[PDB]
Amino acid sequence: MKIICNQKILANRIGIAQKAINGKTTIELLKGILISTEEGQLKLTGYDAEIGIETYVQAEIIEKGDVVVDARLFGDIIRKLPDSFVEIETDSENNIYINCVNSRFKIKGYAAKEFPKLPLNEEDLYSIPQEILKNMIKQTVFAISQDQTKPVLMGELLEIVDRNLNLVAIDGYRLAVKSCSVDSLTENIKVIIPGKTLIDVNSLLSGEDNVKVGFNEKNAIFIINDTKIITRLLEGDFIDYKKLLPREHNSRVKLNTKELLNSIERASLLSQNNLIKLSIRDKVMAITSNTEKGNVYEEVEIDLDGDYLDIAFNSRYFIEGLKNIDNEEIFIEFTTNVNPCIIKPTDDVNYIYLLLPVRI
Amino acid sequence: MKIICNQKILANRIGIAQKAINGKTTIELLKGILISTEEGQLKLTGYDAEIGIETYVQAEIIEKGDVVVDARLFGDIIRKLPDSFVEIETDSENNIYINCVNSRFKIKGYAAKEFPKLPLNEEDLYSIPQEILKNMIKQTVFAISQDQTKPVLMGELLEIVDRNLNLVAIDGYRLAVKSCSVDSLTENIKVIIPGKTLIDVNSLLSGEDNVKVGFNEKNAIFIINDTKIITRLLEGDFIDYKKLLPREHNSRVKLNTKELLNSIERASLLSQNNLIKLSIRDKVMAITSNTEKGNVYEEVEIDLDGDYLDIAFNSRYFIEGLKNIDNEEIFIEFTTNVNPCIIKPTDDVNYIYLLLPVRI
Repeated sequence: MKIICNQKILANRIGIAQKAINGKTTIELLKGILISTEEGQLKLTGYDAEIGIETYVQAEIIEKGDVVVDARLFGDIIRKLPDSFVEIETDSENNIYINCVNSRFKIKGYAAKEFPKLPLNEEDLYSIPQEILKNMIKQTVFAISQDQTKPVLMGELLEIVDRNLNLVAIDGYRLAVKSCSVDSLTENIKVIIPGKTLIDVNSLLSGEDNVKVGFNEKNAIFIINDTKIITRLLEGDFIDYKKLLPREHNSRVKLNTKELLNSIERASLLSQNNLIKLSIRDKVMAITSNTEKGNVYEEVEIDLDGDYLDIAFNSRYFIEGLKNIDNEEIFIEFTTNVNPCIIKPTDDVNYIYLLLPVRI
Repeated sequence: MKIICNQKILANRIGIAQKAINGKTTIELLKGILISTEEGQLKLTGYDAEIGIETYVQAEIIEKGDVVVDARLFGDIIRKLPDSFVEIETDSENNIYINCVNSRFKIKGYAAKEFPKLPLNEEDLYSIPQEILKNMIKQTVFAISQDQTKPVLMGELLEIVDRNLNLVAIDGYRLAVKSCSVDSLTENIKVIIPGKTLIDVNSLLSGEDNVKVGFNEKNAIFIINDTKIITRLLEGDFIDYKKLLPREHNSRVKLNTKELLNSIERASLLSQNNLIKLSIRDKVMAITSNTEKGNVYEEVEIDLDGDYLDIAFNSRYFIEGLKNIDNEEIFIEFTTNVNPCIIKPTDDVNYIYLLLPVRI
């Protein structure tokens, strides 16, 4: 193998392939990135049982071939080289020579022979705006279970129903749902993707252009410019989340998102399970906590329709919600002090954050 | 106690007092900051056996008094309050009430009675430019011992001899010395200050104005605007470091500081005890490493006077040195492959970084 590429591009694409490398893998080779020549183009593959990534690096191909390199060492070298041309060559022992301005490295390489093939379509690929998918993941993924006895709830439900795309995260205490109507999504689909993997996907989305998405029985595939991400789907049944959305509310407040966040943050300084209390009255909502460490009384201006209410919540769950809402104002809907609240941005019909109270 | 001050100022000064709080202290009270009223001014004290800090917060004093508050809780509250007026009050149980816009906290306080008094002078105080002391600490402190069997070498030697101030760090492998002639320093002094503490001091120096410095048998004192830092001195004899400076050199190179740093950094990617080799020839210095992980050959342009040389060094010690030299170019002086090198910036007669080679 013998190729020449730009340093900045190679470093950038190594970072992308690295996302699929599992440092705790049991298969030695899978700590490596597969480099392989194609046509005016190098391909980099990172592979794990849960996630495969292929990415392209424009290159002059002097001599075709492939080799596997330790993904961490490869990245550490390329990252420190100056912004110039990088020459990469292999010998018949699979040594890798990397040359760039006044640097010459020779490191160990490994035969490509046993490197997994990546599982597909392009006709069965659908176009979604990056910004949308980005925001969908961002506004939900923090809400997945961390309970490893519930692997399914460590996934998010991605569902297309009648040209609506929905991404759903639930953990037994809160539920986050973000929707968009996308026209290209003419087929109904329901799958569960590990949230960990959706975080990786989100990191590769820029916010311009589209990501092309496809699904089979075993995998979801995301195409972002020249990058292909393949994510193993979770098998099983998702919680029937639609049944948890209240049909009615007895109270509805409107308030400034950041104002509430700041107040909960302050109130939570004392309660650090993390309890805070909301006292909904006309014109003001009080946020309080009382520990033996002290008490906090915070006030936030509200507009109220409906009943006065006192209700307790986990501050972390509340904070994690409000942190991820850039909207200036939110509505929050309530019924009784044992039922969830529902947060809805005033200027976004497409997002729900539902949260169970603490019965105390 | 009852006072009103600005939030941003109080937060800033809490950060300063916090530097003296030892979270692993065995004395419960010393996790607290002493708040105490003076005159148009609150004082905040943080205290540890090794270091005491007093700092001033402009304030309206409605009612005089003092109280001790948990330093971490106090900081966490003040930091999250809006940029407005903060009212702080105590009751006879030493509860602390903190009020600010729409926030009301009540937290535990503690009686000032048993809070240590801080050990002094002002006539015996000397003026040094902040920038100078800052650079002195920055360019040496990284070189102290980390060997806790050698507490003295975990200190730096501060010495005034004939209006020259010197700060010296040594660990048995390298020696860093930074000097300045300061005229106000009319008296000869030799003391050892823990480097950990000098790091704290450096963090409080801005780079404008002077820091006023004073010494007795037990303490050094630093006055930075309205902040007083008292640092317990280390007892014992410092290494006689002047005897380690070679009287002669057989080789002298001139080179670009960052160029060398980048090359050592690259070379060290393979050797990660951390060995690299320097091959001094005319016009070029080669930097190499060879492990079973691979080899690196780096080239750096030099001007050489004197002998050709091959010599091995610990890359970390070399890197730590070069990282802390902003000067565009350095000289490095050498004798044999078993003797130290000496790094001297081309445009700074006042700094030495000396480093022993590895005998291999």
